[PDB]
Amino acid sequence: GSSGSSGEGYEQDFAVLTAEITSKIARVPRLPPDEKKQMVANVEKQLEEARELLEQMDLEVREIPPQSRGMYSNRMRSYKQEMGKLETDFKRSRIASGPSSG
Repeated sequence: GSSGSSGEGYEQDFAVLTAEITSKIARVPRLPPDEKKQMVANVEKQLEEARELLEQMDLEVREIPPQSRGMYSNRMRSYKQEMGKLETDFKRSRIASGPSSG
């Protein structure tokens, strides 16, 4: 026998997600109608998947002490900002019907 798994962390994951997402979001307007359709959906998942994070992270940072909360807070604000934006830039990318200059 030889199996197991134990890895903690949220920001990291999320960060990766948001990133991987943002990128894909920037690719949405640069993807075909064959990969876009799915992509526009693939982001919908990675998004919601990160949505819960902000919830868990916030639902956690709460219990966190004022001696550790450090950074987490300054970040919490950042994430949210981005996250919410991701929900926008995402739709502002799938609304691209080609090159769409401007």
